[PDB]
Amino acid sequence: AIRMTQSPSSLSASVGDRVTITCRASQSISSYLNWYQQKPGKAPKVLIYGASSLHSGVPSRFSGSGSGTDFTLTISRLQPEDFATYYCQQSHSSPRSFGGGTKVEIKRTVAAPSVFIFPPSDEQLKSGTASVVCLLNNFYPREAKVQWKVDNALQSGNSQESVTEQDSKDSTYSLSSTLTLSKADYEKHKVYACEVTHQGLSSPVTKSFNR
Amino acid sequence: AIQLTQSPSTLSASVGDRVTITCRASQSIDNWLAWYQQKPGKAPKLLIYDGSSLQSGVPSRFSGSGSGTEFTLTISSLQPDDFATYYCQQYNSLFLTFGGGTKVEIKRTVAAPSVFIFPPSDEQLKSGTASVVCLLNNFYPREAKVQWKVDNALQSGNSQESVTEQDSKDSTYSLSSTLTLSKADYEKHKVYACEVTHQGLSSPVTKSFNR
Amino acid sequence: TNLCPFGEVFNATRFASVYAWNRKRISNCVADYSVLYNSASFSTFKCYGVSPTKLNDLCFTNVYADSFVIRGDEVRQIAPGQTGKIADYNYKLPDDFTGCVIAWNSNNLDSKVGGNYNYRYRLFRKSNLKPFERDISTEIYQAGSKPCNGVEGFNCYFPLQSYGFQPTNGVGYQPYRVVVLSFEL
Amino acid sequence: EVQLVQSGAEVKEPGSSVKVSCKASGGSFSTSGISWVRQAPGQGLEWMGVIIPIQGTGNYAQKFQGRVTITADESTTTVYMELSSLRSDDTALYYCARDQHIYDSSGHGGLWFDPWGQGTLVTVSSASTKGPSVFPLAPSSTAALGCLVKDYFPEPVTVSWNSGALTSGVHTFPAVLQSSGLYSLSSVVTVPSSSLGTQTYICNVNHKPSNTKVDKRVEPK
Amino acid sequence: QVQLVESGPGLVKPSETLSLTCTVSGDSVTSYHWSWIRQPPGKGLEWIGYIYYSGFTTYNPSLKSRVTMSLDTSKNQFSLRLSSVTAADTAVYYCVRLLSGSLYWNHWFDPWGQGTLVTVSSASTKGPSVFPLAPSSTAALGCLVKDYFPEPVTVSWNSGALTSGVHTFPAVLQSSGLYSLSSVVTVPSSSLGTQTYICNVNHKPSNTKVDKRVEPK
Amino acid sequence: VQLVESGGGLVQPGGSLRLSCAASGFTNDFYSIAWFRQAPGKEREGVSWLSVSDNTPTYVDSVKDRFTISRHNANNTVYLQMNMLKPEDTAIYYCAAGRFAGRDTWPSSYDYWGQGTQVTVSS
Ligand SMILES: *[C@@H]1O[C@H](CO[C@@H]2O[C@@H](C)[C@@H](O)[C@@H](O)[C@@H]2O)[C@@H](O[C@@H]2O[C@H](CO)[C@@H](O[C@@H]3O[C@H](CO)[C@@H](O)[C@H](O)[C@@H]3O)[C@H](O)[C@H]2NC(C)=O)[C@H](O)[C@H]1NC(C)=O
Repeated sequence: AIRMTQSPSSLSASVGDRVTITCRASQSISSYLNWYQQKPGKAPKVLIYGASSLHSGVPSRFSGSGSGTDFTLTISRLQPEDFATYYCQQSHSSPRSFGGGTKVEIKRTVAAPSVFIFPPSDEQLKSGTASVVCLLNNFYPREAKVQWKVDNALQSGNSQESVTEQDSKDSTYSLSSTLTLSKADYEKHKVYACEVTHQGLSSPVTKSFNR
Repeated sequence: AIQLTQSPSTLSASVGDRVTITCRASQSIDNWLAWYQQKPGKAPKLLIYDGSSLQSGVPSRFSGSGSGTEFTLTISSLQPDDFATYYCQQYNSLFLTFGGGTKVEIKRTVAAPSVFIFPPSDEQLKSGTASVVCLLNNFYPREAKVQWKVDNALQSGNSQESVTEQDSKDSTYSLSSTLTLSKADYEKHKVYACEVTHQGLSSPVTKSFNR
Repeated sequence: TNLCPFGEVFNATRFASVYAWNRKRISNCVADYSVLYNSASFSTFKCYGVSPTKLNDLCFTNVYADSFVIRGDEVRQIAPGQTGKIADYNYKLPDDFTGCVIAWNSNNLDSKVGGNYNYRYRLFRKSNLKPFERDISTEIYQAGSKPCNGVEGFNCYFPLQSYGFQPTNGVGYQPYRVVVLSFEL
Repeated sequence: EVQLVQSGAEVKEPGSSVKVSCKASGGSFSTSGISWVRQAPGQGLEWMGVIIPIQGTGNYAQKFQGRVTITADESTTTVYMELSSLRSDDTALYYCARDQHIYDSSGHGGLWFDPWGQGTLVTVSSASTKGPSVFPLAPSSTAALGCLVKDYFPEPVTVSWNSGALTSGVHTFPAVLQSSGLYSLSSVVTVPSSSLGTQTYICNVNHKPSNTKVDKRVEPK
Repeated sequence: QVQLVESGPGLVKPSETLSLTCTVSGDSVTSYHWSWIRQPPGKGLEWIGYIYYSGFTTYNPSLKSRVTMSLDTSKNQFSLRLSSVTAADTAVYYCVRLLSGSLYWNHWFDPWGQGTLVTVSSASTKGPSVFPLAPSSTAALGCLVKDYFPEPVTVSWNSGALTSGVHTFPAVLQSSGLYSLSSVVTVPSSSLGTQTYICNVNHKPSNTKVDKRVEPK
Repeated sequence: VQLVESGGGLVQPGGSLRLSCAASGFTNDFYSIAWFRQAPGKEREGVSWLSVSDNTPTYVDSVKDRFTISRHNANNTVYLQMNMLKPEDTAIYYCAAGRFAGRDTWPSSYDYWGQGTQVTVSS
């Protein structure tokens, strides 16, 4: 019944910088804290156990400290292979509760997205379904807002978003939004628009087409 | 240090018969004894350990019974898969020793061999060597005696024998004996004879030729 | 008449771990203990209460042979009035002991190249063992105040610890097979 | 150190049960706890339960009690977790990990999971294998084009462009779980718009579970 | 289930080291005791030695000064090394698991490996000379395969069209270190002047293929 | 319980020596006497054992015929007669005791230790 709270959930840092992650417990857990590192598609790996010990093979740049209810994982010099998700776990008693996990991402300059839209193909229309795709490419930071409008009417509950990870070349994100409508509903409307809001964009950008 | 002698060395019995193999030790070995089944050209297979325990997967017709210095292996209903060689191993010392080995065989009616002889070819005589071949075909049982005579003089130490297994069709044996002499020795003699003795033969059979 | 099955005890292939030491009652048989004492395989042979050579003379109701494996350094603990992990939490001999303690090195049998983890010893217990008491429970040991809900954690330790036996260990860390004859009359 | 190997992926239906194996390479079996940790997609880790094989039974968190059973096969050095009464919220990777618990003399030092299994992706759904319908995201008024891979199951779908000759500017978004229970993803690539009428762009859609391979030539309408 | 596979050179010059390695699949090499059993061709089984999982070995007294066994836990395999081999050390070497009985010296062997063959000779590859065993006064005829190394030699008649009555004896080891065998077949004597009998001798190690037409002299 | 050890010295190889160990504070004969020699850089290693209650000597293989141990009941003193000494025998000799009838190669099994004596075998 002991919970762990991490902070922040997602920080941006460049190579060689200093990274500080805090993990706080609801009640005292002595020194039974661990830190795990997980990279995408792989199992988590231990970094700190006992709140202050380094696992064998861990680079010395990682350092942990604290006891009781306040703990801290510190990375002295960030490395290109140190961008991952870090979880703090308390081993004090069941359930060994993992923290929310903090994702360390490659800090970089602000970049604006490029916007694209795609009308559904005639082949799909023959099947009786219409899907409208809105594309956001190469933007940073990750926080972005997408709004769908059909005949200038705002849509809700009929669209989904999907975002890629940081690009290996320029550390940007790409996002795609899909609007799904039946052919009858699709033929009952003419104008479909997608609105994009991002920090790197001075004004919202809209792409639209006519059926 | 501990010798194991199996008796009889060779045993012939037809399918469905009761087969008894005796392993005898020079010193008391308690119940510490194992039996292995060796089919020709394959690895031995454990059958019985600790005197009477039966290995998992072994058919129940195999039975072990004995203690002290005498042991027996009994096959209740001999089957085609039970024609092989059986070794007894003792493990009552730090020097594990096997037995001589008992070979069991498909018993059948007595059959007489056919005898053939071959003079050396002219091609080989050009090379300076002469080989004389004596052939024994399709006889049973295996026990047979072959003697070589050159100019009616008994030969010793200049001939070799080779015997095939029981034939898959008539369960008989085939044997070949080869006499090797140099061309100078070959041309110093005229008559070469091969004598065959077998149980199925009433009288020894001799084949000969002249150079 | 019947010969005491001492071969099955001293020469057995497998010896129990010390925490679950195996006791084999022996009775209704005649054995020669003098040849046991004069054997050369027994590095340690202590008899308390009764001299080794007088064993074959006196008659006893029952004889128990407790066998187990411990480290070399822990052999001194198998004796009356001793203290340590083994003499407290695994195997305890009574103060008025009447019997013999036999031990010999078994490094060749009980070691593994990568470490032999089949031999374990109890590491914690809520109280010291009474003499000749076996405890095979694997309940999590609570060393603090909070209840351990069957889960290892802070102040919650698993009582059983396994010897790491390797052929390269020093003499004090090599396995020793111990047989403790206890004569009861 | 010790090596842990798990079973393969599973696909199940609500109300069924799934058994996941975890074979330990060996080294301290029967006295080392084998903990089971699950991770929902895009969520945090979560500890399910632990077993110490010599205990025989298994202890679980106060969230999986009554529907998780952990057992150990000492002979095979394998640990089995059986999660019964599966639901939609049990779609996750299930790791098996080994406990260490170094404690000095007062409480200093704790447990950690040093070796982990590769993970056993367990998916709960209500749909069988289905071929993907590939529709062209034809470029129209750099140029962006792609192929919408819609209504397939289960994951994954691999997309390449011009038989792998085109890799730069290619983005394959993660699959999303539609309300119908089928997965859907898009893959797009940015190419110079000046060469649309001369270059051929064909997306190589490969859905191995349904053995569907569609080479759709993406051309302007 | 434990499975054992032998590996090592099949040809060893005299007064050299016979190095064999048994690869264990299905379990760790340190979970069981292992042993080596050899069998000279056409003779009884013989025990070489066994090694416990602690690395402590017991050796056959007759071979105690030439036998060395060890464990390679990294590759999950154990090895045997026999030095100063002679013509009496050619045999089939089996690597087996050593089951343990009631007392600590009680051992029996199961499961066995397939078994490798090791030959101690002093001659390189040599092609066989094919001499016809021409039919002369059922009819028996054949071809003599003499002075070849190493085994085996495969013989077929009329490109395999003749299989009935064919007897290919196991090869014999001559004092010169070369092998020799004879292959014979019984055919009706009435058709010697009309049927063609050609022995297809194939010695793959020397790449020797001889088609010798067996005809009466 | 007090042990007094004496008789050591310097001797040439192949010589003989006699060590004396007297046990005072023993109420009865139910005890054992052992001898341990500590080579420089080596732990103590037992070489001889005598169960007083049985008068049953025991020796390690290395000195099986070169050493002889006996007890004289008049003075309650145990004598270790060392013969055919070798340079391998140069070590400090201790005599121990224990309230048990038997032998043990672990020095920690013995509770009472006399002060050691030095024996050097060299030419
Ligand atoms: C535990 O086992 C040992 C060893 O057993 C011996 O070696 C094994 C490899 C097998 O071959 C066993 O069959 C074999 O007995 C036993 O120690 C042995 O005891 C016997 C007597 O029972 C000793 O034989 C003596 O040999 C001397 C000559 O050296 C004769 O004068 C004697 O009359 C007698 O025959 C044997 O030497 C001894 N082995 C060793 C290495 O000391 C041991 O007895 C057994 N445990 C128990 C409780 O019986």
